[PDB]
Amino acid sequence: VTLPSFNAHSDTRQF
Amino acid sequence: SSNPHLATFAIPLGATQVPYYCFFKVDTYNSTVYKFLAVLPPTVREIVIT
Amino acid sequence: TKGELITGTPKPLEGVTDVSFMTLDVCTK
Ligand SMILES: *[C@@H]1O[C@H](CO[C@@H]2O[C@@H](C)[C@@H](O)[C@@H](O)[C@@H]2O)[C@@H](O)[C@H](O)[C@H]1NC(C)=O
Ligand SMILES: *[C@@H]1O[C@H](CO)[C@@H](O)[C@H](O)[C@H]1NC(C)=O
Repeated sequence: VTLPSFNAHSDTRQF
Repeated sequence: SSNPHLATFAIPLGATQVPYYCFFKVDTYNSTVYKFLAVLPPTVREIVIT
Repeated sequence: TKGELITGTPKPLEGVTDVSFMTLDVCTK
């Protein structure tokens, strides 16, 4: 349980 | 939604339904991105900035 | 370089957050 970071879309998780 | 870069974030909803992802669009003419602030809690009573 | 830090995706994935899990009322790690 942890509210994680941004989905980080575009270090961006998504790109 | 959570990707303003791809999804229009013009709010289609109100009346407190579903928590809202809240970001900060960056105001600088290079990489205007949306820094993820938080998932809006259903209730906010105190906010503070410094 | 391979890793889970970044993922070149055809489409970004708005909502990637929480992704948490738990077992209430259960002896659990
Ligand atoms: C956010 O709220 C939306 C509610 O607005 C309604 O749906 C959109 C698509 C427009 O057609 C608008 O005119 C409607 O009144 C939901 O539709 C949407 O699914 C919600 N998004 C999430 C991620 O829950
Ligand atoms: C944005 O950042 C880049 C990074 O090098 C810089 O070249 C550019 O001048 C910056 N522009 C603004 C408006 O901050």
